[PDB]
Amino acid sequence: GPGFDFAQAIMKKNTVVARTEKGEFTMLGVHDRVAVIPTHASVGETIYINDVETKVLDACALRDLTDTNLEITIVKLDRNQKFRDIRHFLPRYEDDYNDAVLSVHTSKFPNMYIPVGQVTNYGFLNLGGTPTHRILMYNFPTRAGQCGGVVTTTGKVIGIHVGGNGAQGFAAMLLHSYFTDQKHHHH
Ligand SMILES: *[C@@H](CC(=O)OCC)[C@H](C[C@@H]1CCNC1=O)NC(=O)[C@@H](CC(=O)[C@@H](NC(=O)c1cc(C)on1)C(C)C)Cc1ccc(F)cc1
Repeated sequence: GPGFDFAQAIMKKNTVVARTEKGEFTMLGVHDRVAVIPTHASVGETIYINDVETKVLDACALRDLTDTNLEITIVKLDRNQKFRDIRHFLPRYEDDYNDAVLSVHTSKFPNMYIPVGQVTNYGFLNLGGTPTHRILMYNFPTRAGQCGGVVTTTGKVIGIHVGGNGAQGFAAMLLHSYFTDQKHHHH
C-alpha cells in the first residue's frame, strides 16, 4: 500500500511546527539547521519553532532561471538541535510517483497522514495569482492547514504541500541539488 512507516519516521525526526505572521505551517528539516517552508509563509528574521522564537539566519526564496517562483523557501535557523540528514532521500530529478502520503505536523494536527494517491509532474500552476513552476499534483481534496505538509513515497521525500482548489492538491518539488554544498552574494 502507501508507505506509512516511511512517512512516520520522517515526521518523527524531521518536522517541526513553524509559525510566521501568516500562520502555522508544517516545516521539514533537511539537514544540520536547514529547513524548508512554503514561500507564502513570508518568513522574516525570526520565526517560532515549536512555539519557541528562533533567529532566521538565512532565508532563500527559490526561483528558477525564468525568474519564476518555485514556492520553496530554504531557511537556516539558530537552534541547538541538528536535523537528521535526509538529503539522500531527496529525488535527483523531476518524476511522477505512485501512492504518495501527505503528512502534517501543526499545533492543530500534531501528526496526521493522508494518502493522496498518484502524484504527477504538473509543471506550471497559477498559485493564488502567482505563476509557479515545478509543481506536483495529486487528486485529493487537500485543505487550508496542510501547507508545508511533507509528501513522500517509500524512500523518497518529494515535495511540500502548497496549494489546492478543493479537488486537486499541489506540492512544490524538492530536488537533491537544492541542498548540496560557492561564493555568491544572494541578498
Ligand atoms: C495552505 C496554506 C494555508 O492554509 O493558507 C495560507 C495562508 C493552502 C492549501 C490550500 C487551500 C485550499 N486547499 C489547499 O490545499 N495553500 C494556499 O492557500 C495557497 C493558495 C491556494 O491554494 C489557492 N489555490 C489555487 O490557486 C489553485 C490553482 C489551481 C489550479 O488549483 N488551486 C486558493 C484557491 C486556496 C496560498 C498561496 C501560495 C502562493 C501564492 F503566491 C499565493 C497564495
